Amino acid sequence: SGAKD
Amino acid sequence: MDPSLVLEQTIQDVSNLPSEFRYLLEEIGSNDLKLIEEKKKYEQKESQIHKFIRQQGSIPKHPQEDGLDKEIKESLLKCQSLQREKCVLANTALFLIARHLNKLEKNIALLEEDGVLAPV
Amino acid sequence: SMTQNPHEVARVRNLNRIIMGKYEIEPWYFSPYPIELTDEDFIYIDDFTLQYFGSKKQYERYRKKCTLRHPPGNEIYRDDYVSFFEIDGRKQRTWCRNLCLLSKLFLDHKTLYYDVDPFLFYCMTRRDELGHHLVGYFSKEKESADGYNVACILTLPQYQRMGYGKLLIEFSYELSKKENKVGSPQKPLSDLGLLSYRAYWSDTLITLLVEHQKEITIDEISSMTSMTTTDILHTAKTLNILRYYKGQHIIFLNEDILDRYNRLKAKKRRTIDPNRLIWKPPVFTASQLRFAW
Amino acid sequence: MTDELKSYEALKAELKKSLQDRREQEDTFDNLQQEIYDKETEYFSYSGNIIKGFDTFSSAFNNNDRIFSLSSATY
Amino acid sequence: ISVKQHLKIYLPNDLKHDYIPTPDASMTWNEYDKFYTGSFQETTSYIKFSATVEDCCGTNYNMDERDETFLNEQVNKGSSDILTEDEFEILCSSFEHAIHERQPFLSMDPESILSFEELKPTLIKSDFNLRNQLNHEINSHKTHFITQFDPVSQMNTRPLIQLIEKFGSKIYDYWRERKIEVNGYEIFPQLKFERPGEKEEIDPYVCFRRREVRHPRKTRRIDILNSQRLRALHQELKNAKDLALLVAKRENVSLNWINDELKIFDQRVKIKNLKRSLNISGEDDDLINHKRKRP
Repeated sequence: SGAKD
Repeated sequence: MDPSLVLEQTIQDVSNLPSEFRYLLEEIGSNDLKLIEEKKKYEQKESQIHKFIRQQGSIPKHPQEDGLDKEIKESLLKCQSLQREKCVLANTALFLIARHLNKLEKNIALLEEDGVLAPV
Repeated sequence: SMTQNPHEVARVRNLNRIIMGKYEIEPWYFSPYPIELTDEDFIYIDDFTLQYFGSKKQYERYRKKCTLRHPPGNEIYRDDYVSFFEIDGRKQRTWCRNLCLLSKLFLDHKTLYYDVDPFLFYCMTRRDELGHHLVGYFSKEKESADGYNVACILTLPQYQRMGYGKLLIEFSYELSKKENKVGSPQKPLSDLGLLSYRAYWSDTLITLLVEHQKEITIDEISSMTSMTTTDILHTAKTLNILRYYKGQHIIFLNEDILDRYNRLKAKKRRTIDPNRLIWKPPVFTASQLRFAW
Repeated sequence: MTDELKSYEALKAELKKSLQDRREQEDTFDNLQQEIYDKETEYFSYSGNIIKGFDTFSSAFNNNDRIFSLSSATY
Repeated sequence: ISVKQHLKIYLPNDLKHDYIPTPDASMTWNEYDKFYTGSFQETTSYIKFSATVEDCCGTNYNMDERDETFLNEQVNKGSSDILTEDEFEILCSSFEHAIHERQPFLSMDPESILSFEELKPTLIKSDFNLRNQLNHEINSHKTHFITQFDPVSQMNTRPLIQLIEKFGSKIYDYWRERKIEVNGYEIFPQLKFERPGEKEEIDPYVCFRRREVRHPRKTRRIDILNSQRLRALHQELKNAKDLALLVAKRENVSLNWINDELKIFDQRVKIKNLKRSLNISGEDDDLINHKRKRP
């Protein structure tokens, strides 16, 4: 989540 | 169906429209300035042909009639393209507001088909 | 539509090779493009709408009818070099999705679990006779409580090593300076982006410290550059600026550092001009900070 | 050669009709130009417009804000 | 030149100086100049834009290589009347919309897809309505209504209502077979989405999930407050559309004014050349500009 992973 | 949801949706979709009308209308005015200055460039050359006719008629030929007619036609045709561009600009401003108006009027009709929406 | 094949084979395959506009690019990571396109020789990416195509004939019919020539949004910055477009993910759902599908091909930690609604996409373009050509972008949370001024940042592979990565970073902090807020990129940075950020942090720091003359404070550095106090002290540790000599903390701008300062002043690298940034921070309500319904 | 005379009679009648259209279009143009100016005053003088913005749910109308009339160099 | 065994490396995969991988230099495309034709004039002010991609893409349907061979080697092989590629897409785009409305669950029984004769009534009932409405309000009544989001190649395309009578039965029977091959699903590759209310986690191709859900107010009372402000916004959009219409009218009559001037001038030059050939005297009042009153 948060546009990151 | 919720009027506050329709209101939020309508506001967000129309939020940039005031900024868009200015961007379009000032592109019409900048092209209307180019139009008027180009009017003087052919209305003067057309005044030379008409002044010759006002004294001698149409049967006598203007000393540079074939030379000016090529310049009048060229200056008149470029004015047409400048005017067509202003039409397209004005049509887009009309298209955007009309489409958003229809979207809102369709939602208002749906809210009125339920009990959600209060009268005028 | 809800029309999807339940017996369709789901196999992870990266794209063979994409053709975005005039350039032929090779994807590095997997992006969830349609499963039918993952087994094609070439995929065509329109460099205006970022739409994907597996059939060359469809890409022809699309190009002959597409009238869009620039990122669908307001132009908030333009100099004689590049332009910047601000695009809302909730307003331009189709376009922003295509940008994320494209970006996932080259970003390893980028994720497409959720939609593009909660993100603001700032896209840097190069104007041409054909129109504005997207060269790089950086995404930004609408109202980041964590102080993240950059979510994902990417410079397209065909425009790499041209100083575009340094412009995205510099423009990102410029938006933070206009918002009167300190910022830091989202924590999992890539190898390429980490180097570009360490370069921006060190260069803008040495330029500030030399020209300041007056005594400076850590909190004041954060005010002028909109950098977080963590990024400032980490940059001060990467350099040998901060030394504890004779029972007190001081800043040391030695000659080796001043040599890089002199090179930077004579160098003619592209910079962001704040006077050409016509942009006021977007104001969202409580209803607007939700996914569209 | 009588055909050449008939063509001269057709262009004269057509040019009289084209001159009439030019006068009508020029005549309705002046009505629209004044119509735009009057509609700006009636509508722009909740308080959301195209001049300020529609999002009011959280300075005056000068003649410099008549963006519709200022879209014509004639005005 | 010591050789403790070293290895040379050429770089299809580059390096930049942990070490950092670097994309290779991108080759250019040959047909780029063939696909990308046009010119974008830069404006003095910063670009203001909010239309969506769908507004700028034209018709939904796009011909592939298979439709190209069918259009040329079947319908336009030796026919008297040729079917334009733009017109071929208009037919299929209307077919796709009709089935999506009447048979949303075609995948349940693909063989029972509607026939052409059964679908023809629905194809007639199918923003063309808004485009023609604005064209009447401007009182243009000339060809099409042109905006910025319209290419010039769409003007030479016959209307949909006539395309059904001329080529409808031949094209639909071909389009019908395509839907059968895909068992009622989408002919061309689509993105994989999460079904509303369901949750998917394993499938890698599921994109852009939206899990937020808005619940209705626990009341049957009328929202008086948010309905009055909606009516006020509606009124301001009506006033907005009135001024935009007047501006579109003003520029349209300015187009008819110059179209007369361009025609009057072309008529005045033909008369003068005919007057000198016929030696007709006078008659120049219409050939010279007079001065009338204008505010």
